[PDB]
Amino acid sequence: KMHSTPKLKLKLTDVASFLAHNFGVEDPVKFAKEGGKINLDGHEILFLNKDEEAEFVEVKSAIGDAKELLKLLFYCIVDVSETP
Amino acid sequence: EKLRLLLNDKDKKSFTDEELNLFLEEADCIYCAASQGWILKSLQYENTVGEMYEYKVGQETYKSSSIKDLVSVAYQNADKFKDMCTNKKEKGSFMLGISTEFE
Amino acid sequence: EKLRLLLNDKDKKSFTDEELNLFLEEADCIYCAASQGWILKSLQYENTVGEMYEYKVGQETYKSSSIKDLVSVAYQNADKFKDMCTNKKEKGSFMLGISTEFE
Amino acid sequence: EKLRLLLNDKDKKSFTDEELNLFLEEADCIYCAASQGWILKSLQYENTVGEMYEYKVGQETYKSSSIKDLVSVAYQNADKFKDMCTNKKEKGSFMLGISTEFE
Amino acid sequence: EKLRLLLNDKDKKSFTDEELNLFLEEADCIYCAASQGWILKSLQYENTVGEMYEYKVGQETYKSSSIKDLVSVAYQNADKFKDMCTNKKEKGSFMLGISTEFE
Amino acid sequence: EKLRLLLNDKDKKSFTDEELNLFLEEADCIYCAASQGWILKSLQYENTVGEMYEYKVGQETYKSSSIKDLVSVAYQNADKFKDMCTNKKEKGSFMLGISTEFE
Amino acid sequence: EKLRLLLNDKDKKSFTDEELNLFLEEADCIYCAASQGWILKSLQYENTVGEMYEYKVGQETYKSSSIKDLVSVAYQNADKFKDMCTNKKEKGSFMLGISTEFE
Amino acid sequence: EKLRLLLNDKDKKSFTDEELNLFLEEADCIYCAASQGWILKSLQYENTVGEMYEYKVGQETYKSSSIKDLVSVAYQNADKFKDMCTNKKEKGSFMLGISTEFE
Amino acid sequence: EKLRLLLNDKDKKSFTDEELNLFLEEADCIYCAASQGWILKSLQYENTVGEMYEYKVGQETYKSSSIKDLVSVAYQNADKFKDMCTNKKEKGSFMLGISTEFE
Amino acid sequence: EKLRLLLNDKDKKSFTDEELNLFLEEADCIYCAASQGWILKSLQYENTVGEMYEYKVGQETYKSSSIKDLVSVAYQNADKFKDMCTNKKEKGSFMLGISTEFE
Repeated sequence: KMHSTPKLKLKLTDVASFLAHNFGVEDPVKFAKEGGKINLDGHEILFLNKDEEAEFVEVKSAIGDAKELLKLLFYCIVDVSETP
Repeated sequence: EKLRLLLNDKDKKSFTDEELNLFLEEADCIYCAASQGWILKSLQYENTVGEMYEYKVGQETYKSSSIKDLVSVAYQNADKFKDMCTNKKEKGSFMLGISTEFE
Repeated sequence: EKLRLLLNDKDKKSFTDEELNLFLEEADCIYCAASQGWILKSLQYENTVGEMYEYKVGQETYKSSSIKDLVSVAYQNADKFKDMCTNKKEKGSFMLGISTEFE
Repeated sequence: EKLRLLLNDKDKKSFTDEELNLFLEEADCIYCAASQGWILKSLQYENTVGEMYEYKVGQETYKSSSIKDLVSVAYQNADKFKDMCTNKKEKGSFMLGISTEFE
Repeated sequence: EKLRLLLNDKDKKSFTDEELNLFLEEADCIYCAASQGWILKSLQYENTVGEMYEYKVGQETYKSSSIKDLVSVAYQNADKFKDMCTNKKEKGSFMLGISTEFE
Repeated sequence: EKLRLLLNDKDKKSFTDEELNLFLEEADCIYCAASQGWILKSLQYENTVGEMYEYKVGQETYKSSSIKDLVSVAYQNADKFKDMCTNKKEKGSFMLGISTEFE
Repeated sequence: EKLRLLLNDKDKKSFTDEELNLFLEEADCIYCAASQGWILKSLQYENTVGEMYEYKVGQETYKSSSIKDLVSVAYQNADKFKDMCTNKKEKGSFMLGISTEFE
Repeated sequence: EKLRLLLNDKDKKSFTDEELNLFLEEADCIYCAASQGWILKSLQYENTVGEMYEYKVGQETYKSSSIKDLVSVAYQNADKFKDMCTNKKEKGSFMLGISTEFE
Repeated sequence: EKLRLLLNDKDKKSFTDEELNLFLEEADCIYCAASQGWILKSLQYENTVGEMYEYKVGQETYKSSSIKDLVSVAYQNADKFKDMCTNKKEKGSFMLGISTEFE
Repeated sequence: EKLRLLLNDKDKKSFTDEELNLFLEEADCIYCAASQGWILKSLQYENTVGEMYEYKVGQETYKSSSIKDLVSVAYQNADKFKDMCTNKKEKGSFMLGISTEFE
């Protein structure tokens, strides 16, 4: 839940002006305090200056190895119960 | 008054006001006209100061700034006004929605 | 008072008060106005130092820094005031929540 | 008037009107003509300053900027005019649709 | 006392005390106010020492530090005070726990 | 004694006694106080060497290092003291165990 | 005798023994104390030589080394002694066995 | 004989033989001792040349290489001796067998 | 004769002929001993030429090469002889067979 | 004749005849011997130009290029001769067959 969905990073030249122009977030600090949440339809197109960058901060696998541990513990459980 | 502010941006008593009106008309942004006027004023140093940057006569000795330095400074002023024109007219980045009709 | 503080920032008794009011009108932040006034002050060095920056008469000799040097110093003042304005209006990076409506 | 505007973009008194018309008709944009005229003006320094640029007679001393500095300044004027012409005719980037017939 | 320490940092007897109070009010960190005051004192060298950095009269010869050097040193002092302010206010890196409620 | 050691780390009788105590209070490590005091001492050179660093009267000639060189030396002293303080408080890298509770 | 060797590493009678013993106590390695003393002795060129590096009186002319050069050389000596201390205390790389208990 | 060879390497009759024996005891290799002695000898240029390196009296003029050049030469001698010692104790790369006991 | 060739590699009587035997003994390759001897000869310039590189007395004026230049040239000669020694002793690359016994 | 060709490859007869034979025997290629002889000749400038390269007596003035320039020129000659020898003995790249016995 924390990290499965990717997080979009924007290396903007001026974050405050970008927020004010795009999302109308005049006071971004208070927007953070209030817990406000930007709305995106999903279909977006990015017009950036030469120096600005945009990328997705994405994990190879948020679970890591937990499925393997779950398989091992499931084997241990069915062994302990001697359940066919 | 636009003309007075331009004369402040590009010093007075050198050009007559007709070319000032011309510069104002050729660019609505006053700083763009100021940059243009500063370049055109830089052109005039070949007459007002000339090449003879230093001379001694009798016991008099005067060392004026060379023409290259003067035109360089005028160009720098024009560049500053041009950058001002850009920044005034510049707008930050934008992320906008996109959508195509479909059935 | 804004005009007094600007006359402190932009060195005094070179511009009369009406263009100072114009500077205050052109930008809310006083430091941007100070940078603008400093550039416009730097324009003045044409008459003072471009015509003559080092002269000797008889045994009397006087040297002054060239026009390039003084305009460089004034430009440094202008850039410092501009950077001061940007740092005043700058704000740090942000991570915010995002949420789209769904059925 | 295009001739008077060009003669304002150039220092005048060294080009008769015939070559001014020649520059005007050779290049439609006036700034390209100004750059060409400035290069042609820069050519003249081989006579005035190339032959002699610093001389002293008796106690009379006279120094002028060398031919290299003056031709450099004139070339800078020419390049500024050329870049001005390019920015005049410059147009931004474009994204356009594309479509091919099919059945 | 704030004012005495500031007059020690920003060298004394160039400003009167009211603008020093304004400097302290601008930023609670004394070193930031010291940097601001050092810049605004750097602006004053054009009057106190002037651009006439060297002169000879009779058998007297005096070579003062050029205005560029003085303003550069004042800027360096202001930068040092700004860096001191940042280092005083700067905290090192951090690794913290994160947790989201679930079910 | 900390005051005596600090007045050994700087020139002994340029500063009044109370500001030495002030610097000792501001930073616990003596070398940080020495760096601060050295910067503050470096500020003095505008008064003496700034307004005059090289003069000749009659056959008497005297030359002294410019303000830039002296303030550079003082800044070098300040930076050396600061680095000395850092190396005093610096500690090497570490590898430590990690353990989380589990059932 | 450690004090005698330190008074050879750092030249005599710029300090008194009451601080040479202090420097010996500051660091067990004599070369580190020598570097510290060399920096502290470099501080003393403000008085022993002063900024007045060259002067002419009558037919006498003397050109002493500038204070910047002397402090630079003293810093270089201090750096050499510090590097000597490190190399004395430095040990080469190591590959060692590692083992964890297990059943 | 070690002492005579060192007195050949480190230039003669500036250090009494006691500290020569001290340096011989300090470092096993004579060239390391020579580098040490050269670094210590370079300190005398402070007194010898730092306070005066170029003087003219009447028509008599005498110039000597500045303290920086002489200390640079002495440091170069020290570094050459140190590198000579390292090359003496240097040994080439090696490939050796490896074997671990096994049942 | 080895000694004669070495005394050709270094101009005669900067060394007594006895220690040439030592230099030959410490390195069989004559050029290595030549490089060592050239460094040792470079050390001698502080006595033979001293620091006083230029002086004027009466109408006499003499400008000898500075000691830094002479020691630099001697070091360059020593480096050339060392490189000659290496190239004489150096051998090119090799590809050789390798084989391990096996049953 | 090899001796005459070597006395042409080197500036004639600063040496005596026996060392020419010595160099001819030391290296079979004449150009390598010429490079060696040129370095050995370059050693000679110690006395000729190192001791006094520029002197003035009365109105008589005489300047000669410093020892560094002449030893540099001689080194350039030596390097050119060495490169000539290498280019003589150099041979191009090769592709050759390879074959191993097998049954």
